[PDB]
Amino acid sequence: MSQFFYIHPDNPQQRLINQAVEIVRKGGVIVYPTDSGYALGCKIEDKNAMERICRIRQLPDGHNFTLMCRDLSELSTYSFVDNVAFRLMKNNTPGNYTFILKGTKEVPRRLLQEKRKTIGMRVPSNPIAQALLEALGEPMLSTSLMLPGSEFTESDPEEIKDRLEKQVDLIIHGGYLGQKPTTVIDLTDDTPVVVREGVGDVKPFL
Repeated sequence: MSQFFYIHPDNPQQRLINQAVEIVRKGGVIVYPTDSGYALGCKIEDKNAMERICRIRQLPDGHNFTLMCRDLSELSTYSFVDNVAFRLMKNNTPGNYTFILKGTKEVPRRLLQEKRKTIGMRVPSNPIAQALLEALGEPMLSTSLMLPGSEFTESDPEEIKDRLEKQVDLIIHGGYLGQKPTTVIDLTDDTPVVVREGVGDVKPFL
């Protein structure tokens, strides 16, 4: 059965953050809070964990994975960022957005979209997610946690426990969040395209 941690969302207990990260380092799959709903996460190096997340997320065709990054610098290490993308993201981070970009060699081939070689880059703004990333030291392979065919993300940690405690290794209770997912912007070909309208304002990208 999945472990269940109650972590203060404003001032996360380092002890629990560290334990969560150790679970991730050992190849575990966790559910953690972000500024835009709950998300699934695991280390980028574990293929088995990736597969488990794919099934839980029911990742559709051509749908990108997400790399949860500490900041723009880390994002720029794992994806190819040109002038257009840099200027747009520097003024629209952190939180509320997932940016589709081409992944660099830092990213395992299996995590890149088969045809476009892309992956979603996302910098969370909430304390718990930031603490997890700081402790991990690198991006976390992730996906938003949402029900099949739903346009909404799961936001109730107790509901999440009831639904996935038999399928994940850790669930971090970080409060009751919003159910609106991130706004997804594809920044490739220097032509911003709105893939999904979520929390983030689409206007800066047109």
